[PDB]
Amino acid sequence: EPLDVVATFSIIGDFAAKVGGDRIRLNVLVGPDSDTHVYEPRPADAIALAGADVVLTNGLEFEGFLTRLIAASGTDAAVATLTDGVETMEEPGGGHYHYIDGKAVFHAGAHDPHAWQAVPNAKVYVQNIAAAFCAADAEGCAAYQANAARYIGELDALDTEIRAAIAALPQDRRTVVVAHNAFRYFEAAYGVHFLSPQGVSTESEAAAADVAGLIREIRARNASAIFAENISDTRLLEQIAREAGLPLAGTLYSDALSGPDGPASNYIAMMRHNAGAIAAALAA
Ligand SMILES: [Zn+2]
Repeated sequence: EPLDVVATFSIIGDFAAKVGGDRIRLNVLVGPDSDTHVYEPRPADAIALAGADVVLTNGLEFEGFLTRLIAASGTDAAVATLTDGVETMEEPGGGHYHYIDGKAVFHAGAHDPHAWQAVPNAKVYVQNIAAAFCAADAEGCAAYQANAARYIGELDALDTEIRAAIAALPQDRRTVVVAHNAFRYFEAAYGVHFLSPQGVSTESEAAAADVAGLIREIRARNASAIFAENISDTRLLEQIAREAGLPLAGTLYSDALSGPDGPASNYIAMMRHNAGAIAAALAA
């Protein structure tokens, strides 16, 4: 019978649907245009995990509710951390932390969790999906591994596509500003710097003491355009676009897919909506 699979949010939900095919029954907890940083599960989510065979998660404390939800669900499921094997980036500030015991240990934690904004990282996510499906359903492993290997092929072409478009840009204009500091893996991969009022997580609200400072950094970096994000309320970025004298060029997709009929209804559509929107604005 089909593998009962729950993914914590929409993007890895797309990775799951792509590897699992018709062999799985997906149930995503955090939906399109929704924010996992501040998500807080409904009793249905405990029921889903208790009824699940595999739980797919991002790890690095993206899902702050995860450990409490597993406990309330009493689930027996294999929990996959799709970050395993990704070469992960430190949070900014401060920056972030070590602390020696007998020796020096990378502290708590932070690790920037947005590893998916770099397509080579998304391949590791997909690797880790199939391994988690092979583990719970030996009979389908050859199918899982063949879907993942095919999708990883399309991911590789997406990467070539993205780097090629950013390389064609004048290097003097590589700075944009978004809602929260969610695109640092995009920068490490492809070379667009990102400014934002909010930090790595959206839990803390953006204060007025950030705007004058951010406006100054936007000028010193000659940032080219301001984007809203699909998971945040756009009003503060319109204000910043005004005071900075910069166009509000559109909406980027950070931590969630769009709905269907939307422009980022799957990951590969998502990365190309962003790369093209970023590309067009910097060329202007
Ligand atoms: Zn985020």
